[PDB]
Amino acid sequence: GRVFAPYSVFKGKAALSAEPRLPTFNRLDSGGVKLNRRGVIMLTFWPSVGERKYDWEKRQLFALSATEVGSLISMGTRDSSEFFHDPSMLSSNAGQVRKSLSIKPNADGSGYFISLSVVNNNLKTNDRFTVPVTTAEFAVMRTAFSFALPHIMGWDRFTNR
Amino acid sequence: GRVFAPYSVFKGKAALSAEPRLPTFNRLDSGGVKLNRRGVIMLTFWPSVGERKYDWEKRQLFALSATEVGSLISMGTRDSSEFFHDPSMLSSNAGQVRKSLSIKPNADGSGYFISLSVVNNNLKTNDRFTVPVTTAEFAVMRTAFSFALPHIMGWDRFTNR
Amino acid sequence: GRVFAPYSVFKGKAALSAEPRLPTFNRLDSGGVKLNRRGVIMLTFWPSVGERKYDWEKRQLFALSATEVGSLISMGTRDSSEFFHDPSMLSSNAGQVRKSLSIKPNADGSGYFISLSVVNNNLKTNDRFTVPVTTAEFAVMRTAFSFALPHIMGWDRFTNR
Amino acid sequence: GRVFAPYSVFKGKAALSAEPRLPTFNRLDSGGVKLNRRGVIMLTFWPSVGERKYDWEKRQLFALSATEVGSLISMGTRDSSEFFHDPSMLSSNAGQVRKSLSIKPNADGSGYFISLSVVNNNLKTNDRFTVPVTTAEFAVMRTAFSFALPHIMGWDRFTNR
Amino acid sequence: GRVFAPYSVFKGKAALSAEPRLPTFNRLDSGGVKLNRRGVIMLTFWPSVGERKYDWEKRQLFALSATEVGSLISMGTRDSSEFFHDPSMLSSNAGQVRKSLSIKPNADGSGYFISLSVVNNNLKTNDRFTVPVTTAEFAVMRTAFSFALPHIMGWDRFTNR
Amino acid sequence: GRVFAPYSVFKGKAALSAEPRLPTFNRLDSGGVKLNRRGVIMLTFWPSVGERKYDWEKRQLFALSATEVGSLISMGTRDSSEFFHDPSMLSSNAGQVRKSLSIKPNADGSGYFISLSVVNNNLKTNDRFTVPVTTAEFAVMRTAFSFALPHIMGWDRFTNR
Amino acid sequence: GRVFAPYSVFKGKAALSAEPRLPTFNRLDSGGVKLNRRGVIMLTFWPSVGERKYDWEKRQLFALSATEVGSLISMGTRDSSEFFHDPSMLSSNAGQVRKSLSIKPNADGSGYFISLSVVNNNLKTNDRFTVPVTTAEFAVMRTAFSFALPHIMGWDRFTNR
DNA sequence: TTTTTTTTT
DNA sequence: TTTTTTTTT
DNA sequence: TTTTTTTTT
DNA sequence: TTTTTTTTT
DNA sequence: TTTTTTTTT
DNA sequence: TTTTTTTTT
DNA sequence: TTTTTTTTT
DNA sequence: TTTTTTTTT
DNA sequence: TTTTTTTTT
Repeated sequence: GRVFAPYSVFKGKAALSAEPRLPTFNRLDSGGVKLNRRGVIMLTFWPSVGERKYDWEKRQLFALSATEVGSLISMGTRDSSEFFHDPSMLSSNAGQVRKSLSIKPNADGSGYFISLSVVNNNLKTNDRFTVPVTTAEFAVMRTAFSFALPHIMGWDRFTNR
Repeated sequence: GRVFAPYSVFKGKAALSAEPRLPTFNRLDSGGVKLNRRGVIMLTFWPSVGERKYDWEKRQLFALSATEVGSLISMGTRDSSEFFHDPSMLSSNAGQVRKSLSIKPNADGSGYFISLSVVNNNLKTNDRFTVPVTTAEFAVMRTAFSFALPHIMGWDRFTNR
Repeated sequence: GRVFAPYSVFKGKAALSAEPRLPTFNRLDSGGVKLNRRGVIMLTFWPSVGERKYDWEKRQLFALSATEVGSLISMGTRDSSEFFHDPSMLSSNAGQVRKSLSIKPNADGSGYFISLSVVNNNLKTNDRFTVPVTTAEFAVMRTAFSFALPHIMGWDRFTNR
Repeated sequence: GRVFAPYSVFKGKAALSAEPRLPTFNRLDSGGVKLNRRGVIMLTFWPSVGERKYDWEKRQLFALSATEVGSLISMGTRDSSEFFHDPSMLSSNAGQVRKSLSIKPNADGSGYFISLSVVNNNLKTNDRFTVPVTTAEFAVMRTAFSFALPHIMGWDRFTNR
Repeated sequence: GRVFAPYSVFKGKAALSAEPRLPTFNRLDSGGVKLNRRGVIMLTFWPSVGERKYDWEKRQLFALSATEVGSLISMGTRDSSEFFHDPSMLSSNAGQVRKSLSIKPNADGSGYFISLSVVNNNLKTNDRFTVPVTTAEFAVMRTAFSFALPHIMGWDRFTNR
Repeated sequence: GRVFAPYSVFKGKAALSAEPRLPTFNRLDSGGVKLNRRGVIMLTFWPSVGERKYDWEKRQLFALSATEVGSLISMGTRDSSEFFHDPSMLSSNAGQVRKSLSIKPNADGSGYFISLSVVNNNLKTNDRFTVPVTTAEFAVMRTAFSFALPHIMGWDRFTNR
Repeated sequence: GRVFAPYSVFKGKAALSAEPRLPTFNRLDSGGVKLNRRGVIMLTFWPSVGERKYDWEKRQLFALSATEVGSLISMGTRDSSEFFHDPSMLSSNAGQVRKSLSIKPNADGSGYFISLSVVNNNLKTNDRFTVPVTTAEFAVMRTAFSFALPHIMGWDRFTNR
């Protein structure tokens, strides 16, 4: 059964949520099990409409791979990273939509800015949601993501009894 | 005529406002003018009741003297100060109410916490309002307070024509 | 009466101008005066068409709040800031136009780049004007903005006689 | 006769190519020769469609001037530069298309990211090709560009016999 | 009309007061105005007789020139200055009275000592009043003196409307 | 009416004086006011003829723009600047007279040398007046110039009531 | 045949151009070739008359020897050089005209100022053209001059086939 | 007497 | 509502 | 003999 | 127009 | 007993 | 809705 | 396809 | 044209 | 009571 227990941060202009998507497995004829579709850590961004209210209709998604998760948890206070995703990569609609996720430290050292940029060349849209994340909040993510990393890789299937 | 143009900061648990109170002068018989009651920079604190709404009924006040203003504008990024006021000093009700205003830097260096503590021994109350103030916001105060300092001292009366 | 005395910087690809917009006050029935609409420091950008000539028709505006002004005047040589504005915030047309103003130091240390980016999702436009600002020019702004800060806050109404 | 000997770098999401465009000269009536159209170092970017295959149809160009070449070859390991070009500068169609070329070091120090951004306000397109360039690859460019610089300036015409 | 709004510091053995003396102007026949007698910042010292009471009869004065004011406001935490005045300079009674004003930091760094020495060779007197001035108090002076400097120079007459 | 309240420094070989020239405004038909001719800070130099007497007949002038003023007030102890002016710039007599104003620190750190050089190719003259300026004196200028900067820009017209 | 492919920099008050002058050779009777008149790198300066227009009539020239070229290309970011030339050296008109070429870094480190001073004691003229040169522009010169150095020395005649 | 010029209301 | 008080004109 | 391959003219 | 000059083949 | 609240499935 | 793909059992 | 333009021979 | 909003007199 | 003085309009 589905599970919905997102870690969410709500700020001035936008909201950020993160939750794991487990890998899917295929039961081999040989009897064993073979990992099929890889797990990710899914990030959802959406804007604040009005006052302390948020427009879930206008959300944008970004799926962190295991490797991108490893990059986030291994970041220093002063480090920054940027990932670039094509939702329709290798499909017919490649090149049309372009997503970039950036994690930059703020000048104070009091945390990071996490922003998703989405440029759609089909719909002629250019969205950008930015969310400030404290040292404490990013500590929660690093710890939660670290906990989740072995699961999205499916290594939690390697358990004694 | 009265003027109400406060600089205010609204945060999670409380609001902070600041505005100058000009000095009062007494017109000498000799003809000149003599400064009477000294100006201050008045600070008002009040708590947030409910969500992004604030209880003006529960406000507490603290009046910065010229000297206390000079201490605020001359503070370094890393410095902190604390002032201790008795509203009814030298009156019959002295010792009953005790106010302390503290300005402490936050660990990040991203600003300060400005808190007013009010201990009333008559009403058996103990209030405390704390407000986080960014580097930018405190820059506004230092600049606005510096502008205001000569006025609360009444030195703006020393003007050529 | 209206006053037009902008401080302007004209460079290769664009022009930058800055001038204060005073606060508006409402005359209370009580007799006093209450600050209504807040002052800003208005920034105007516009591109250079042809040679040393500029297209005023294509100007874009950005209004610095008191707090954003405090952030500009308190910047170090090596510091950078970025502000993000929605012209139609909280109105029906929110989310449609998105403005970002960035102040970044140049590598030499000889000043800053001040750029306004405007992304309009209604008109499908994406404008960007950048202006190089020397140490001397930014010194003029910091001094002029500092002078103006108490006025846009309306604290120049707190004057003895 | 035309010569096609580009130095090219092929990476995950895009390809980068560079080659010199010689200056054109006009034979004076006086007898001598006068440099007419200036040489450049032409950069071509294009995206990877499918797997290790690239869509030459979707290429974007950027022409480095002598001065921009001088800026590239004089860059330190830790330095970064950004150039901003209007293809139709001073023509009727100015302002419509806007190209920015950035060279930023990567965090490791193992090279640079070289990206071309193209914003077209006529066709409502927003393209961005980024290519990672190792220390060795950028060494090739600096050396090749340095070799080429005197030629695109036409100084290779000043030769004894 | 005369204005009396001194900034005063009261300490153990003596009191210190400071206030601006505006410049006097002469109305030219040509129509304009010509600055006549220069402004100063007047310092008054007087001793404490008895307990927390001060002998205004025994006061001594020292008039800071614009230049001496500039020296005070530009002092570092660790700096010290000394000024030497002859009240009857260039008059018949020159050499008779000799005043020296010293500003020395205290060992702690918690401020300065400001002392006036007056040696009168006519009356055979040798007075010395010293006043401890905190960092906050000297911050008030620097800010108040800086505000006043343009006025004692008469530059506040150069105003648009 | 005209105002003459210069800040002047008199030294061994020459005298230096500085005073603001306000901007001139044009009353729009629209009703408002438009800044016309820009303000400056005017510097006058003249030589000492005889002993402690100065030849006002031989004075030379130099007009600091707002930007040049910003450069002076933002100078470090160790910094130096040089400005180059053509009095008859863009007029028929351009190129004939050439003025250079230099501010260099002296070796001791006890101030600056401020010199005006005037080379006139019409009259075949080459004048040079140098004036030593202490830390205190230059503090007066920085403070006075900073006070004056908003006025020569005409920003003192942006005042609430 | 003559070749005209100068590298030129156009700035506010003056223009700077540089191009190589090859050495002249004398064909020995012995059969070989003997270098006669030495090559230089010729610098031309000329002033800007009007707006972004330059007075080629008023140009002044300065010829860099091989050794002076070696000094320019071996300069550090922080270094400065000055060369002093007599156009009519050893001729009858020696001493009459005096040219000095200076290369000084600007305070920011963003490049250099390159100025030619020409003092003519026959015509009683004193010219001075200064041109700001960025790091990139001076990189072009160093690279172009380095390329040209062997040619002005005539070492490009030592070639295998 | 003064380095100018670029965009409005 | 506000920490006061000390010295004149 | 040589590490190849990816995009044109 | 250009700082020259010093030693050969 | 516990600081809440903001967006779905 | 989600950047894919490469090697088995 | 390419950011231009300013001064000669 | 301009990022708003929160508390009085 | 106050350190002055030097150059105009």
